[PDB]
Amino acid sequence: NQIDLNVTCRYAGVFHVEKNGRYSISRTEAADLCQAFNSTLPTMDQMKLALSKGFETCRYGFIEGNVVIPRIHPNAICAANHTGVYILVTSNTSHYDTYCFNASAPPEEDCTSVTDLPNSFDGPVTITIVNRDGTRYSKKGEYRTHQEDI
Ligand SMILES: C[C@@H]1CC(C)(C)C[C@H]1NCc1cc[nH]n1
Repeated sequence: NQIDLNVTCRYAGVFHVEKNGRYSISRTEAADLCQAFNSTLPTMDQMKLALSKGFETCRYGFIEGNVVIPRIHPNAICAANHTGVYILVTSNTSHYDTYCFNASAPPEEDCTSVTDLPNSFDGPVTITIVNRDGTRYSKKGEYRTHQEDI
């Protein structure tokens, strides 16, 4: 009973979370996961500001209302060379990574590591936060409030 959550730097409070190294989060699970980080799904305006401060990924993830990839530098294998907040338009499938927004984070780039899931609930799952630099924090808990996601 283990969940790995790989997290990124924050840019204007926005960050990316990938679960178990695969696209595996539903929209309901995404909202619960951001709530466990005392965060919310970013609005499109919050994501655009994060992009302007240096945020980009090569992964689809939920924001409020859409599934997107923020891109600064054109890359053929990330959002097909697009720049800006690329919005996924057509897909058969429902599981992606997520973005989260924490209003208390620094205004610009914050590339310090994340050392807690502060709003996780009591539960039996070993949840490990994994940073890009490999540093980890593990705790026993739960964050899902919908049964279809368990
Ligand atoms: C609860 C917040 C969620 C976060 C934005 C991922 C970080 C955390 N704030 C503490 C902190 C600041 C740098 N590392 N940890």
